[PDB]
Amino acid sequence: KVFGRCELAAAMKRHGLDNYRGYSLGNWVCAAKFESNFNTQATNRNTDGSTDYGILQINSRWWCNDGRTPGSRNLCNIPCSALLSSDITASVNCAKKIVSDGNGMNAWVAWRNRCKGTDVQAWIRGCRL
Ligand SMILES: [Cl-]
Ligand SMILES: [Cl-]
Ligand code: NA
Repeated sequence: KVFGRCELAAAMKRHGLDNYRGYSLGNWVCAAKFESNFNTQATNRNTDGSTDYGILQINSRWWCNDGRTPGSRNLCNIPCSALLSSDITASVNCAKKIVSDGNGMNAWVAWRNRCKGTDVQAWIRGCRL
């Protein structure tokens, strides 16, 4: 599924990300925009052989099982495929674990490089929330 901007902001709010670990809703929408262009089916192979999955590009190196990332962990206790669903539950629940683990949203490279320090409220501007 390719979410619209305000559509995703509303879904993310319903799924409990607004101000989760102190990160306002616009931080999460901005992260999704630059990680996946709001496409739940986005996958990208990293040069180490791990793959990033879903709207927040969660990496099989640590967070999910795809059966083809030797030596990796599955800290969210899910198949990576769960992260590709139209239903954002598994991505959201895993992201909540990630953002809680010490480094905050810096875990998302696109967030650090393209969202951090910017006017992230523009991403939810005008949305019915
Ligand atoms: Cl694996
Ligand atoms: Cl933080
Ligand atoms: Na893994």
